[PDB]
Amino acid sequence: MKRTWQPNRRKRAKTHGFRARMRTPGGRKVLKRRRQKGRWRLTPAVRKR
Amino acid sequence: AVKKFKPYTPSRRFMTVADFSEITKTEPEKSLVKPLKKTGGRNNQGRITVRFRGGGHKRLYRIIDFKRWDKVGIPAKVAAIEYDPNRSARIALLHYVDGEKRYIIAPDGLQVGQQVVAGPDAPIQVGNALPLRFIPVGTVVHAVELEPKKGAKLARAAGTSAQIQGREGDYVILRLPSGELRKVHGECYATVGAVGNADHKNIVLGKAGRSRWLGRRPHVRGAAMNPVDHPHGGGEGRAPRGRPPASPWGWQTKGLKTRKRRKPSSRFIIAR
RNA sequence: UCGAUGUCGGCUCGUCGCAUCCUGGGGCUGAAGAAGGUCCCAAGGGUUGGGCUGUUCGCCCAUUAAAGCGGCACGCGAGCU
RNA sequence: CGAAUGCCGGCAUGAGUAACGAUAAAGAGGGUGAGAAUCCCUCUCGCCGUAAGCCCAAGGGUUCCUACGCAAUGGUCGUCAGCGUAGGGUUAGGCGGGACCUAAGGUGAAGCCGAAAGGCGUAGCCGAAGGGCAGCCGGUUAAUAUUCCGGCCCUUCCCGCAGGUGCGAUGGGGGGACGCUCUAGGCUAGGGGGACCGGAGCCAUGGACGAGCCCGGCCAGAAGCGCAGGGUGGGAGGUAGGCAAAUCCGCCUCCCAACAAGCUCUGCGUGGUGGGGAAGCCCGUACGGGUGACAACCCCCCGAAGCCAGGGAGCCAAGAAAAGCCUCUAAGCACAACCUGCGGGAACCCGUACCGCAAACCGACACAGGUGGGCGGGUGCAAGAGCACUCAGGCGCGCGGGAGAACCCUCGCCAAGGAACUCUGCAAGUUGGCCCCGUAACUUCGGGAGAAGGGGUGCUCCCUGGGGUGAUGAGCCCCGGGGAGCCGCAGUGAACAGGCUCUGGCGACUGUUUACCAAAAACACAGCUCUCUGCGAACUCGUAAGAGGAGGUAUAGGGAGCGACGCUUGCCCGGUGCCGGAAGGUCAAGGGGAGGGGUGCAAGCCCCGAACCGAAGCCCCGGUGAACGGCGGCCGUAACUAUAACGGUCCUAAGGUAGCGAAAUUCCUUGUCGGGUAAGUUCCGACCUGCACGAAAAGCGUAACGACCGGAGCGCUGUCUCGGCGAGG
RNA sequence: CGAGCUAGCCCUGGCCAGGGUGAAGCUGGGGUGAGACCCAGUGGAGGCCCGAACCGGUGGGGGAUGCAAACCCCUCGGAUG
RNA sequence: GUGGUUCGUGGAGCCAUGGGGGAAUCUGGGCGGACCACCGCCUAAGGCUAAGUACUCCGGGUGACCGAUAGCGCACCAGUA
RNA sequence: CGCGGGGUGGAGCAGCCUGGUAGCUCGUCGGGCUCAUAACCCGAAGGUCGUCGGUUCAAAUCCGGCCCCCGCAACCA
RNA sequence: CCGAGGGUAGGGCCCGUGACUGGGGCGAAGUCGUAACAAGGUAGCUGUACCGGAAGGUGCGGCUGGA
RNA sequence: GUGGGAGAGGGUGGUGGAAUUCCCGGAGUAGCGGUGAAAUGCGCAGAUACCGGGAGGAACGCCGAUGGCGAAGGCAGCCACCUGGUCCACCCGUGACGCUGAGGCGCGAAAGCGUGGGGAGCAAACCGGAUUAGAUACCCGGGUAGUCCACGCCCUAAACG
Ligand SMILES: NC[C@@H]1O[C@H](O[C@H]2[C@@H](O)[C@H](O[C@@H]3[C@@H](O)[C@H](N)C[C@H](N)[C@H]3O[C@H]3O[C@H](CO)[C@@H](O)[C@H](O)[C@H]3N)O[C@@H]2CO)[C@H](N)[C@@H](O)[C@@H]1O
Ligand SMILES: [Mg+2]
Ligand SMILES: [Mg+2]
Ligand SMILES: [Mg+2]
Ligand SMILES: [Mg+2]
Ligand SMILES: [Mg+2]
Ligand SMILES: [Mg+2]
Ligand SMILES: [Mg+2]
Ligand SMILES: [Mg+2]
Ligand SMILES: [Mg+2]
Ligand SMILES: [Mg+2]
Ligand SMILES: [Mg+2]
Ligand SMILES: [Mg+2]
Ligand SMILES: [Mg+2]
Ligand SMILES: [Mg+2]
Ligand SMILES: [Mg+2]
Ligand SMILES: [Mg+2]
Ligand SMILES: [Mg+2]
Ligand SMILES: [Mg+2]
Ligand SMILES: [Mg+2]
Ligand SMILES: [Mg+2]
Ligand SMILES: [Mg+2]
Ligand SMILES: [Mg+2]
Ligand SMILES: [Mg+2]
Ligand SMILES: [Mg+2]
Ligand SMILES: [Mg+2]
Ligand SMILES: [Mg+2]
Ligand SMILES: [Mg+2]
Ligand SMILES: [Mg+2]
Ligand SMILES: [Mg+2]
Ligand SMILES: [Mg+2]
Ligand SMILES: [Mg+2]
Ligand SMILES: [Mg+2]
Ligand SMILES: [Mg+2]
Ligand SMILES: [Mg+2]
Ligand SMILES: [Mg+2]
Ligand SMILES: [Mg+2]
Ligand SMILES: [Mg+2]
Ligand SMILES: [Mg+2]
Ligand SMILES: [Mg+2]
Ligand SMILES: [Mg+2]
Ligand SMILES: [Mg+2]
Ligand SMILES: [Mg+2]
Ligand SMILES: [Mg+2]
Ligand SMILES: [Mg+2]
Ligand SMILES: [Mg+2]
Ligand SMILES: [Mg+2]
Ligand SMILES: [Mg+2]
Ligand SMILES: [Mg+2]
Ligand SMILES: [Mg+2]
Ligand SMILES: [Mg+2]
Ligand SMILES: [Mg+2]
Ligand SMILES: [Mg+2]
Ligand SMILES: [Mg+2]
Ligand SMILES: [Mg+2]
Ligand SMILES: [Mg+2]
Ligand SMILES: [Mg+2]
Ligand SMILES: [Mg+2]
Ligand SMILES: [Mg+2]
Ligand SMILES: [Mg+2]
Ligand SMILES: [Mg+2]
Ligand SMILES: [Mg+2]
Ligand SMILES: [Mg+2]
Ligand SMILES: [Mg+2]
Ligand SMILES: [Mg+2]
Ligand SMILES: [Mg+2]
Ligand SMILES: [Mg+2]
Ligand SMILES: [Mg+2]
Ligand SMILES: [Mg+2]
Ligand SMILES: [Mg+2]
Ligand SMILES: [Mg+2]
Ligand SMILES: [Mg+2]
Ligand SMILES: [Mg+2]
Ligand SMILES: [Mg+2]
Ligand SMILES: [Mg+2]
Ligand SMILES: [Mg+2]
Ligand SMILES: [Mg+2]
Ligand SMILES: [Mg+2]
Ligand SMILES: [Mg+2]
Ligand SMILES: [Mg+2]
Ligand SMILES: [Mg+2]
Ligand SMILES: [Mg+2]
Ligand SMILES: [Mg+2]
Ligand SMILES: [Mg+2]
Ligand SMILES: [Mg+2]
Ligand SMILES: [Mg+2]
Ligand SMILES: [Mg+2]
Ligand SMILES: [Mg+2]
Ligand SMILES: [Mg+2]
Ligand SMILES: [Mg+2]
Ligand SMILES: [Mg+2]
Ligand SMILES: [Mg+2]
Ligand SMILES: [Mg+2]
Ligand SMILES: [Mg+2]
Ligand SMILES: [Mg+2]
Ligand SMILES: [Mg+2]
Ligand SMILES: [Mg+2]
Ligand SMILES: [Mg+2]
Ligand SMILES: [Mg+2]
Ligand SMILES: [Mg+2]
Ligand SMILES: [Mg+2]
Ligand SMILES: [Mg+2]
Ligand SMILES: [Mg+2]
Ligand SMILES: [Mg+2]
Ligand SMILES: [Mg+2]
Ligand SMILES: [Mg+2]
Ligand SMILES: [Mg+2]
Ligand SMILES: [Mg+2]
Ligand SMILES: [Mg+2]
Ligand SMILES: [Mg+2]
Ligand SMILES: [Mg+2]
Ligand SMILES: [Mg+2]
Ligand SMILES: [Mg+2]
Ligand SMILES: [Mg+2]
Ligand SMILES: [Mg+2]
Ligand SMILES: [Mg+2]
Ligand SMILES: [Mg+2]
Ligand SMILES: [Mg+2]
Ligand SMILES: [Mg+2]
Ligand SMILES: [Mg+2]
Ligand SMILES: [Mg+2]
Ligand SMILES: [Mg+2]
Ligand SMILES: [Mg+2]
Ligand SMILES: [Mg+2]
Repeated sequence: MKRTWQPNRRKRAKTHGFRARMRTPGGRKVLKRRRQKGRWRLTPAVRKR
Repeated sequence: AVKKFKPYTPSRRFMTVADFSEITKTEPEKSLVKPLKKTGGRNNQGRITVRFRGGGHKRLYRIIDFKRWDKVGIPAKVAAIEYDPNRSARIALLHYVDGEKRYIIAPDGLQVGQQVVAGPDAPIQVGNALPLRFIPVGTVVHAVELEPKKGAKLARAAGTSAQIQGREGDYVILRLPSGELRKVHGECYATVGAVGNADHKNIVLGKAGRSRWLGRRPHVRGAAMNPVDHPHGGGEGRAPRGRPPASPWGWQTKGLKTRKRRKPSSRFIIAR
């Protein structure tokens, strides 16, 4: 039947986006750590135009 | 009135509709004086505070005039009488001679063509509005104010009305659609007559949908749910509550009074 | 046997015991004959179809030579329901 | 280290076993090659065809095209590929999005709130398949095109001249601007017909050189006309409203209109001109090219859910906003400006390949699943997107070959009997579409009803009645009727298409629910009742501010139960709850200090502390059962027995009324009678000894409704006696 | 950290082939002092009916190291709310 | 009414405080564990102030530290696949 | 089988738990009123306290054993 | 073609019967009470409505066949 | 026809005073209610009795009669609007147009029912207190439907002269 991953570019940047994470105190920390851990990608790689 | 139906479908037998004869060939509302976008929504910021709402026909707000000392002395002619989805009372639209249009909740009687007005002057006739003092003790009246300049608030439901009782200082005793004798200030307007369309209390919704149309989702009894989400809940084949009847949140609901005790509004009240 | 021995009844398939329901042999009979009663030998073969109940079992209906009792994890779910 | 269902790696076993992913299906000849069932080609065969065919959107991100290639990837093979290496490929003022608008909602200056983080927040801004907006048809590439080229047609800005006018704002108004259902008129897309126009060709096998077969008879097109159709009154005075001002709008009062007459505004025909243009045949493709071609390019018919659109009628549940656009005036400015006609100039950013019901997306897979929108031809079956066959177009689903055992799956048929099967007719069968006869109890007059039960259905000829489009006619296309006759076992001859009834229980009903074992008698539901709530309402969320309630106001809103409707819902306020009681009793902090203590030489300083004054709450006094709940025991008595209308007595707060009753409640129980059966632990009707019914956790009934649950009969049958044969996987 | 699954609501678009049954309301007629009412014809109502799409998921069968960590075949519920 | 100190109401001071009451300027005020006398010690309700102390992203030295299942998760283009 | 409740004049109930004392309503008997019966009035009688044991000086009363009676439990499988 | 009749299917009326139940009639001397006739010891009768073992009681309006 | 008269004939709108019950204030004590007699009940939480204020519903004293009116059921403070019957006089008009009336149709006390409203007093059922052998009655204290209005049903009677 229908599954749980229904990709959607908008929803994805809108939710796990970078400006998205900067906006909140908890998300900014999410960035810190990922930066502090090394992670090549701080946030998901949404795309297209 | 109240239209009836032959049983050509169970439900549309007991079903009963209103009679919109009193509706002056109007229907399409009046831009300008209303309508405004009406933000429908069953909960506040986030959560749902009143339960069981949502869904139900889209609606446009008819921005009515609920404080008439706006036009003291300026007479206006009642133009139409139309339907208002936001209330039980039908409403009348009227053109002042000032050239301004505005709606008023329509009183029983008021016919299209009639002239109506407000102010200390104003003749005591259906439609006219005046400060409570200047109104004849005993006359009935609707659309009362509670405090000078704050707008109408009592007897505005379909065909409801309040009767003046006496005077007493800068105050005048009323008798609200509920039976409470209240002391209102003299300077509160109150347009004379009863609200009209009193057949409203007689409409037999009819089916399940009918309720759904007016935006009210099904209502489930506490008795149906479990202990986890309401007092009356569990365990075997139904049950008799098992304790003093209570609400989802738990306070008694078969008798417990609510008005907050030490309210300042107490002293101006006298009844039930 | 609880780091698991699936459990009532039915169904399919059986197989064994004798404390034998039938058929064969036999003694006593309050056994004239026919038909019985009871007991001894005998297990080779046989031991029906329905109505009711999840039923085991039973009670009925129509029969029959008879419509036997029990065991095999109250036989048989890596065979079925 | 030998164990920890230990951790990591490696390699065994089952095992050449199960599988190789829809039963839509393959065969052959010829190529290329080191090697072909599997790659290319041709012929035959099969499958889909409201798609298994085209066109968008989302998602994917090189998968597209071409040359060179098989290690691995492909469930086998592979010369092929969505794979490997390389190169090429996506072109926009007019399509989509942005230099436009607003929706929910986000954010947020002003302001409010919160220990901090942060929460709220009218202006504004962000925010979209909603509003706004100017490109249609052909041609080209190996791969892109409403983008490039051709034909034709438009939109903005900027700068000019020509000339009209008071111009002029983020401000005023108008407009934009709206639901559901059913619909008229005229059009188009789309499709059928043709003795007519245009064509390569074809006479097969017994007949046919014939109004013969087969193939095709269009597309776009500026203004104007023409045909539809939508919008819209025009004057003049008065003015106190539209938060400044208006000449605008609004509201009065007179005039001419009431018509679409006239202005505009769309649609659709015609239109200068531009383009396309079959079959067949010739070729070399992995495909396209050439010829047919000076191609013809016409006449009827059917006809939309689409177009004229802001069309019309009806109904209640009463159906976004803002900008563009029109108008109006304000500051300013009128050598500006703005409006209209002609020019030339300027016209940016992103997306464009390919997949796209799927092998390129979501499911770890080339996965029998999931995925929004538009087009979706013909014939027949009453209709249709249904069903069978089939255009275009695309497939034969990436292991094959043989064999013809048991058994399994899916399917077909069966003597005689037919439910005997079994927990249960589970399953499967019977039935089946349209037309016409014909239908009961009961009933809320609607229904029950497709009740039940029947007859008709094909083809041929004759006669004949209506329409529709054409002119009042031929044709073409729809609906009818009568009468003769023909062939089969059989005429909705294939495919799609109810078994029926009687009777109980439960729930009134259409609905809803345990995604992934429960769809119900459960939830909901109209309706009834109780109780709260006077509005800064009650209630809910929140520390708050704040919001929902509600821009509502007792005919309203929160809460509880019951659950259509009909007839009804008895008694108990003793305990519990809730409601009402400015009296009493107790009752905390606090007031009060009689009186006592500790130190000081002392004034003083510091402690305890009795009266008494002291709230809510409890106690107490009343009420309240559609509030929490409760609603008896033992004896005796009537002139046959029998039982008990009647009596005695004990206790209670009061001692279940009606109606129902072996029940969805009955333990003893297969109660005991009656009914259906040859037989009936179920079922139906009774009785009442109700273990352990009973009146809004409603009581008893109820027409209709049900993938609910029990009982019976009819029909029919592989369920069974009791199996047998055949088919494919 | 999550409502790209699922639940509800808010904003804005879309979809529901074709057939049935035939409510009111009108129109005429009848009826009466005026009515109620009764006829036909019209009309096209409905949590109305048959039935695709679509939304489900009733019963059985298959599947159960599956095609599938919910599937497939036959059957069946609703389908203008 | 609370917090801090060893101090959990304790005979509970001292030090901070949210609430109420509310002074004085050396003959003034706090403190020395209830409180009072004496004898003593400090001088509240403004602020600044190195060094001595903690740590190891980074550089260097040393190891009765590991030697590619050890040692950082990574000796190798790893916070990667 | 298990839990706890109960046997009192003719009937139905008290009486114990803090042992010495059996009380109430009805009924029965005698007498009255009435023509007579009932009602009403006046008086009177009746209880091995379920039984066998002992506990104490003394048992309806306290304690164990049986005889019936009533109510409650008989669950997980 | 019609057609006696036979078959199948569903109605209508009538008769007979049925566990059980409703009330009725009739039957010398069974039980419970006192409703009515005297002012019947609450004047009675009545239509309706509720309640009660039973006659019956009560509410509402009425009636002279009572005062 | 003309011209006049009486009347609780009917419907609608409004309105007035008495009295009852309740609320509020004043004032005031040891009992009020009730009956054959009592109790239940109410009352020192301030009753009964008295005064002042307010709310509300229902019925209209005296006039009042053995009276009037209507077809009957039935109809009563007062005011007005709409409206029916009827009698007298004048003998002017029509000119036999008449009577009764199966069915139909309409009205129809009280109780009752549906829907919504209202609710003082009263009052089935119902609960208490007395009475009696017993009282599911008669007496007393409480009290719900109903009694009231609007609309729609119901169609009865000692609807009796
Ligand atoms: N014929 C009387 C009708 O039935 C009833 O009357 C019946 C009963 O009331 C009556 O019963 C009476 C009883 O009232 C009276 N107090 C005692 C008497 N012994 C009884 O008598 C009855 O039984 C006996 C014996 O069996 C018979 O012989 C006698 O005929 C019979 N009436 O017996 C009557 C039947 O026979 C109605 N009360 C009466 O109004 C009605 O009209
Ligand atoms: Mg608007
Ligand atoms: Mg919130
Ligand atoms: Mg938020
Ligand atoms: Mg109602
Ligand atoms: Mg509910
Ligand atoms: Mg539950
Ligand atoms: Mg709880
Ligand atoms: Mg509960
Ligand atoms: Mg239960
Ligand atoms: Mg209980
Ligand atoms: Mg075990
Ligand atoms: Mg083991
Ligand atoms: Mg032997
Ligand atoms: Mg012998
Ligand atoms: Mg055996
Ligand atoms: Mg055993
Ligand atoms: Mg057994
Ligand atoms: Mg066994
Ligand atoms: Mg098994
Ligand atoms: Mg095994
Ligand atoms: Mg070891
Ligand atoms: Mg391993
Ligand atoms: Mg093997
Ligand atoms: Mg094998
Ligand atoms: Mg194999
Ligand atoms: Mg395959
Ligand atoms: Mg085909
Ligand atoms: Mg690639
Ligand atoms: Mg390719
Ligand atoms: Mg190649
Ligand atoms: Mg391979
Ligand atoms: Mg594979
Ligand atoms: Mg090769
Ligand atoms: Mg490649
Ligand atoms: Mg730019
Ligand atoms: Mg907004
Ligand atoms: Mg914010
Ligand atoms: Mg904006
Ligand atoms: Mg847009
Ligand atoms: Mg555009
Ligand atoms: Mg392409
Ligand atoms: Mg403007
Ligand atoms: Mg505007
Ligand atoms: Mg030939
Ligand atoms: Mg053209
Ligand atoms: Mg102005
Ligand atoms: Mg060509
Ligand atoms: Mg319109
Ligand atoms: Mg704007
Ligand atoms: Mg201007
Ligand atoms: Mg492109
Ligand atoms: Mg493309
Ligand atoms: Mg699609
Ligand atoms: Mg494949
Ligand atoms: Mg797939
Ligand atoms: Mg879909
Ligand atoms: Mg089509
Ligand atoms: Mg068809
Ligand atoms: Mg199909
Ligand atoms: Mg057969
Ligand atoms: Mg046969
Ligand atoms: Mg048969
Ligand atoms: Mg059987
Ligand atoms: Mg059997
Ligand atoms: Mg059955
Ligand atoms: Mg079946
Ligand atoms: Mg049934
Ligand atoms: Mg049923
Ligand atoms: Mg149901
Ligand atoms: Mg579901
Ligand atoms: Mg489930
Ligand atoms: Mg279902
Ligand atoms: Mg299910
Ligand atoms: Mg608010
Ligand atoms: Mg609001
Ligand atoms: Mg409520
Ligand atoms: Mg319920
Ligand atoms: Mg229920
Ligand atoms: Mg009750
Ligand atoms: Mg109580
Ligand atoms: Mg009680
Ligand atoms: Mg009480
Ligand atoms: Mg209280
Ligand atoms: Mg107190
Ligand atoms: Mg019984
Ligand atoms: Mg029998
Ligand atoms: Mg029987
Ligand atoms: Mg029971
Ligand atoms: Mg029950
Ligand atoms: Mg109840
Ligand atoms: Mg129920
Ligand atoms: Mg249903
Ligand atoms: Mg049977
Ligand atoms: Mg078989
Ligand atoms: Mg085979
Ligand atoms: Mg009609
Ligand atoms: Mg219809
Ligand atoms: Mg429907
Ligand atoms: Mg359907
Ligand atoms: Mg501390
Ligand atoms: Mg101090
Ligand atoms: Mg010190
Ligand atoms: Mg010091
Ligand atoms: Mg420092
Ligand atoms: Mg390592
Ligand atoms: Mg090594
Ligand atoms: Mg590692
Ligand atoms: Mg267990
Ligand atoms: Mg009979
Ligand atoms: Mg009888
Ligand atoms: Mg009497
Ligand atoms: Mg008497
Ligand atoms: Mg009497
Ligand atoms: Mg009576
Ligand atoms: Mg009584
Ligand atoms: Mg004369
Ligand atoms: Mg007559
Ligand atoms: Mg009447
Ligand atoms: Mg009445
Ligand atoms: Mg009274
Ligand atoms: Mg007596
Ligand atoms: Mg009384
Ligand atoms: Mg009379």
